[PDB]
Amino acid sequence: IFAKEIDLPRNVIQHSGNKFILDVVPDSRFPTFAITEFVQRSFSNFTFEQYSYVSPASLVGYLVYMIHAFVFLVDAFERSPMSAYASEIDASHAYLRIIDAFSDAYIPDFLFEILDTYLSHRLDIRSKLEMNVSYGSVLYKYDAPRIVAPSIFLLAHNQLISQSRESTAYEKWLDSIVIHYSRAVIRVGNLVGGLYQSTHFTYRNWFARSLSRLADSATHRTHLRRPMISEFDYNIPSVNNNTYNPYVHLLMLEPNNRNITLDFIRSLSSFCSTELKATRTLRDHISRRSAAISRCVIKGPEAPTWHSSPLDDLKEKSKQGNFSQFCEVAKFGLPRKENSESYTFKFPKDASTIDTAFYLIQENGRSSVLDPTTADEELHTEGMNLLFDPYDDESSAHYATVLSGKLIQNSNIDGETLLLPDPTTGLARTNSRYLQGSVLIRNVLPEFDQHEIRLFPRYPQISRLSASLTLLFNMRQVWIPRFKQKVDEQPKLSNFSWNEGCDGTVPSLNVVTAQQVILWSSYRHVSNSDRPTVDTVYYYSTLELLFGTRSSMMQTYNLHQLLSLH
Amino acid sequence: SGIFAKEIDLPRNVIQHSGNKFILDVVPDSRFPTFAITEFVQRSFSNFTFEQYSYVSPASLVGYLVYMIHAFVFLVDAFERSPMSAYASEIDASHAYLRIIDAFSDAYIPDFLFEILDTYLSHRLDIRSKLEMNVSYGSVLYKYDAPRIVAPSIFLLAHNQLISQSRESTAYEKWLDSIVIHYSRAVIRVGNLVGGLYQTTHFTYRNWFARSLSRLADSATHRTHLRRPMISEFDYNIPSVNNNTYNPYVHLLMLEPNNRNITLDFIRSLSSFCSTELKATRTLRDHISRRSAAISRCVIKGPEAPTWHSSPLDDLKEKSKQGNFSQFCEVAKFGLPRKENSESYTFKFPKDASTIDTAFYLIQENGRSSVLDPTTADEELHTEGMNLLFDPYDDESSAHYATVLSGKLIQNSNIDGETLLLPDPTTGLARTNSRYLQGSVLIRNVLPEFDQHEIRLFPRYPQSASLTLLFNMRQVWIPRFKQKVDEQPKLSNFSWNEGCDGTVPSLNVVTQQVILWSSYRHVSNSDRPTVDTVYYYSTLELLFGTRSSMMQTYNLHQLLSL
Amino acid sequence: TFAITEFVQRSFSNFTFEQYSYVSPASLVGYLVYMIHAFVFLVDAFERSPMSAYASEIDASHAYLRIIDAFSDAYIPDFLFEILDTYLSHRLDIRSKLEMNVSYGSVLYKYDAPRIVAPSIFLLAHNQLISQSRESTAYEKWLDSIVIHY
Amino acid sequence: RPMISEFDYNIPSVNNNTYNPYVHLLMLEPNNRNITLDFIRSLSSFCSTEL
Amino acid sequence: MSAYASEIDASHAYLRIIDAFSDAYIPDFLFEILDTYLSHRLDIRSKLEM
Amino acid sequence: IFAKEIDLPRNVIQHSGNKFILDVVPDSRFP
Repeated sequence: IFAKEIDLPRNVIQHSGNKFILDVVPDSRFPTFAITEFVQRSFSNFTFEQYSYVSPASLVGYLVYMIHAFVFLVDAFERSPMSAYASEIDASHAYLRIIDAFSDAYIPDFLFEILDTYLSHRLDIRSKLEMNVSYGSVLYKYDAPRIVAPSIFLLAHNQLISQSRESTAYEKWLDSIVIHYSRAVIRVGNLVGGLYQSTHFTYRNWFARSLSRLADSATHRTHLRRPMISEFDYNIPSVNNNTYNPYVHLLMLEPNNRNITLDFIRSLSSFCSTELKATRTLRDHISRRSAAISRCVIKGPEAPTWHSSPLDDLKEKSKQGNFSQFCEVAKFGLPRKENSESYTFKFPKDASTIDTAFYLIQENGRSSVLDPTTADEELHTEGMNLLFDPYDDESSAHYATVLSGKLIQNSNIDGETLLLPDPTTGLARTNSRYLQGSVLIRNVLPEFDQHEIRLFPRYPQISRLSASLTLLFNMRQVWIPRFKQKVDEQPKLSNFSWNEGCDGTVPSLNVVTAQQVILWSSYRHVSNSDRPTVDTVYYYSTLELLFGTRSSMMQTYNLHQLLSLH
Repeated sequence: SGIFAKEIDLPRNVIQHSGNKFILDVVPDSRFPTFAITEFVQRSFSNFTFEQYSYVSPASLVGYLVYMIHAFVFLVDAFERSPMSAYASEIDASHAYLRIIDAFSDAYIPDFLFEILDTYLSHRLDIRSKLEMNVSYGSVLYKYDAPRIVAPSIFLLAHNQLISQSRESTAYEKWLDSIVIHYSRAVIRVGNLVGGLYQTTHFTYRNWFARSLSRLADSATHRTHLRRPMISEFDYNIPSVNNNTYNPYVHLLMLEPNNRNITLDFIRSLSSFCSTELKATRTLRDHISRRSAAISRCVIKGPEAPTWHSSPLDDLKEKSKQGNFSQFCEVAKFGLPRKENSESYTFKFPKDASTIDTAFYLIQENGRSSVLDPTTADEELHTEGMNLLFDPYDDESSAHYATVLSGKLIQNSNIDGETLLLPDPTTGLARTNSRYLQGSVLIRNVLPEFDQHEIRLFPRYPQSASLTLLFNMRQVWIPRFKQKVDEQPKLSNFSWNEGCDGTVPSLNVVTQQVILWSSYRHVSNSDRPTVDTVYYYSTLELLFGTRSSMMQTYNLHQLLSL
Repeated sequence: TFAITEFVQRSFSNFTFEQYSYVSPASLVGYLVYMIHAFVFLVDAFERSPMSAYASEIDASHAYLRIIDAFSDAYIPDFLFEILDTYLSHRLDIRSKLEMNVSYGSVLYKYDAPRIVAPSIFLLAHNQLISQSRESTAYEKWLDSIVIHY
Repeated sequence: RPMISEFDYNIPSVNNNTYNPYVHLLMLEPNNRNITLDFIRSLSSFCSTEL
Repeated sequence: MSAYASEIDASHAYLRIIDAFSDAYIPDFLFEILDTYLSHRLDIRSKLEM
Repeated sequence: IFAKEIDLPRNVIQHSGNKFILDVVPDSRFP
């Protein structure tokens, strides 16, 4: 009736938002686990006599290699613009020969079940928000054990051949140096979490129990039943913060490794083609597009499968260790430290000269009840996962989600605040609210540095009603009022939530504005096109500020409780 | 379908729970449908026609069409909401008022009003398969919602004023004098609810709602019916309620025990007019069970000036004078400046300042003052503001034609942030999937609009922005330290609100400071609405997401302009 | 209630039924106790001639029609009809105007309160099975739970 | 293994003039109307699916 | 409507004359003139009316 | 080529003008 009079399609302001690239970095421990179990159940059907490099370790390293190769091809040929890590790889003829080698290398149909979840995606209404997979946000002390280096499996190939009749033959593999990171010898036992010291000890977690089968030389007579055999002469690179490129390290593109890398790629591509009946490549697959990248696994506090402690060379035979002595070395779930009492606050001698409710220094009254969660095996190895899906509530589509490695691992964040729309501002700024559920990683504790992890618990959700928190006039900071001497009325101290008894050993505040936050996320954002720094990378603690609470949430087990080792 | 699909077998190793049952109420601001209906009547009703009907006026026809919206809300509440609200339980629908309820269930309505009613249809979310949005007035408190739910009896009073000529006052001014209800000991009038008559002299200011409603009692229409008498007087009786006896379905649908003849005759007499002269063929009965996702579309707006005030009015004996916007906003208590410090309380402070650590003491040396200033009443800023258009499913501006007319709105004046509870994988999936009250404010903290409170508009921050809460989102910790601590704590991580004297907000965290009205609500129990059981949704983006479509448009009085 | 608890303790393992947010042994016992009292209300309000004063006080036509229709169409296991078949109305043969039927329209609280097991007790047990208290068990905090202020 | 949610049940307060067993046993207080309907539907679905 | 047309009352005498010249018969010649006085709204300037 | 990248139907401001009534008063000497 009033359609032509109001004429609202000709009387609106529309803006679809600014351009925003959302980076996805998969935790490669989970596809490595699936690939190792794939090779376990299929390798005896293969003929490897015409190959001097093919072993189970080499085949697992090839498939993990082709995952990282897919990531480089998406970041270099599909992301606009390409990341600063991929721009450092020169387009010279040697690099182009290796890129053409893994662009036409044959991949089995199993690995595309994982790789179809890494396809790019652009939202419908947010038509300038893009999700794509790239390692352009990767720092080594933040992401090193969650990104499985394929050079570990060449060393496992070297140990799988050796004619030794020792009991646990995978322990020389755990000694093998992978990289030098500026002053630091990082071994396989640092990245897989199977060898520590306090005398060397072996801890067999779910990742090392799976990978130890590839480097155990008790079955070396099966792998030596061939005319000609060779070993990988892998050269250990020395990098620092200024020269670390994850694509050069993961794709083995150092100048003293490019011939071995090329022979590795072509030998195992021919092996997959002739024996695994692999017919497909990555070249016709990096331009595909699907909404499966927005599915992720939400985890709580889990124990590491790594530690950053420096290991010496294994001279003797290693003993068997346990969970608690590993978590003391890995610095996970430590108790609350003791008050050293090095600083002293200035409390007045007369107590009637101040209003003591307005003075933040006690008379040594109440102590804190904040205690960290000590490392327990049932809590931190058997915790349940959540399956996130923004578009459909089907559990058959999370088969590839539990294998892929897209995850948000949240330990202590309980709330994220959304900026409410202002109808008086410009609509570009209103429709460009993209960094809402994100934390800048200046505040995020690194996992592969020598830091301590104390798990102060999230509040129990066993209340009777739902809770929320609303911020007035400014959400960017929480006000603490400072009063003048003569005020209008009595200030009521009922809205002040006190954190009684702080002594440097408990959290004093619970607000991170724009060391303290324990978070890893697959979903990231870099604020520029330069080298990723700690001031430019954001970890997304959730995607529900973007996709809503109307999205599907399903609860499941861990992958090692779902995929058995046989 | 996967090498490991049979081994892992996710359909037997996942837990699935859609969440618990949760009903989200929708209370439409019926000023905007009234603004549409008045414009429909002023183009369909000439003063040179329709002279043979005794109860049909522009005023009575607008009142009928406003009545049928509230009738639709009652029918959806009483017959489709599971269970009905306490306000609909108090109606004797089975015996005493069955004739009236059947009268407006079979009353004929023009096809214009179903453009508004198609937006009020019930809706259940897809993945949230136990979250039901439906329209209901079972959350309505009078001092929160009275001027925003336009009472149909106002237009019955306008019809009654169009009959005779008073001493020295116009039909519009005598219509603004007309008492609507006696709420407690107060006398609520049309000039309170429409906002066209304030104060020992009386003044008149036609704001955008009163300027449209003025056409139902203007001088030409009043001169038509004095010089051509046909129209009869409704014998309507004025209700007298309080907090324990108020019911919006009694007041809006005229269901008092002494108004039962009047209401039935009104419904039947204007149903006959709409079926004869307005080609109406459709009723409400087949329409209350229909479902659509149109109820989730809304209009977000910032601080706007009220088209009401709650000051007591005396009887207008003289002729009123001309008023303006600033003098009306002083009476409506909108956009008041910063209050003066009365200095009625004095804190302690040491004569020797080097006995305490001043940076950890919340009382100054009378130093830096607060730079928080309220935004005062500006006509261009508070009447001509821009609106947003929320739609969580589509991206079409043609679909928002009906949501500007519907009145489904969120009017946020000072809230800048809402915190989402993140999912805990170690709790129950029912509790994780039942995060429904995120983005709600309990109305114990919300400033009432039709009580006689004062609205000072401290501004939101000018527009990334992010805030992360650790270990507990329910409260923001303020640390109180031991004397001997491990290391010196960092003072630079504190945000100080300096110079708080009781005239500026001391805190920004709400665990009445909140200035909010929302159409989207939730009631905790099946009882009468209290201030401790009603929530106002300041947003819907915790539920639907920032991937929802947001457009930007003008006010309805700038689209349907005069 | 003693029969229903034994039916639930054999039909509900702690190793199963982990995807439901409101289902417990406690809540299931409370549901099955609720449906007995629901049957008594329906017989009183729709079959006793006339209904009792307690059933006259329920706004069955408008306000509580959704709830009454919810438990009239609620699904009940076949175990509970073994008890409900004994509660059916009966008129004597030669005493053709003496009607026996089930009704709570004679219930005084100080006479009949512990013998009519309130379903909200089991709702309180469900609520106590969620969190851990200071120094008391879930059973003892369930015994502390207030049912009503009479 | 947290999945179970909390019923937000409100405790009734009656006397001799206001006691009704069909209100107390069937949870028909004005503030318990959401809780009762969700309880009945949520356990009817469980009995129809798993029992 | 303009302020000049709003001053004409909708009483029965005025409505009788308005109904008289609303149903008065007009020859086909005068519609050749009156067809040029029809209203018009521009296409792109969709809120300019003549 | 750059149609989906620029996406100019989703990156413009459009306004068709305000309401304006243009009155025509014929010189009746000619009819």
